Amino acid sequence: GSHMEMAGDLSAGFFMEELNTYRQKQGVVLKYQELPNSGPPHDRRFTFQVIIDGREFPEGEGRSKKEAKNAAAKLAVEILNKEKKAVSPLLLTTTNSSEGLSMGNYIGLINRIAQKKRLTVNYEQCASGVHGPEGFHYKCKMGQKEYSIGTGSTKQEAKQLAAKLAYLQILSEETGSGC
Repeated sequence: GSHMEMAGDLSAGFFMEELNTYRQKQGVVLKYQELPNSGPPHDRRFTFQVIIDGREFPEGEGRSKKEAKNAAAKLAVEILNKEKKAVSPLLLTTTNSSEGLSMGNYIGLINRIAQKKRLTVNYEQCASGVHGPEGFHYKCKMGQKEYSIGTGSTKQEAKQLAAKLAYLQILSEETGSGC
């Protein structure tokens, strides 16, 4: 950790004025402590201590000189430097995140279960516009042996229900083991 041999401030700071910089970007607080000469092995080195916010307890040594204040302030920067590694699992467990609502389409997922459990997926339709107030009759087949024929009030109400009819049918289709 030794390096500078010309540091030692006497007006303002130095690596501290730098440390004091990012600490303001995180909204933390610089709290310096001091426990000089404590090494039992007659090693009267300088063991300083310094926190960043109010929950950590980092520290370092540099002997009796700037190396102490610099080591304490220097190693503090090495803190944010690190912590950049991921430590949480994969996805989070929040009950919100993006909007759920699952898929909103339907004619699309029907073609999905088709190639999934290999089946047929097509849609035909015969609008019943005889007098007018009559309605719209649609016809569609899905599965491998079922004709999802469906009728709707509007050409659009039909299509969506067209899938729903067969789609909700594959769910009810308990046949698919080999008979």
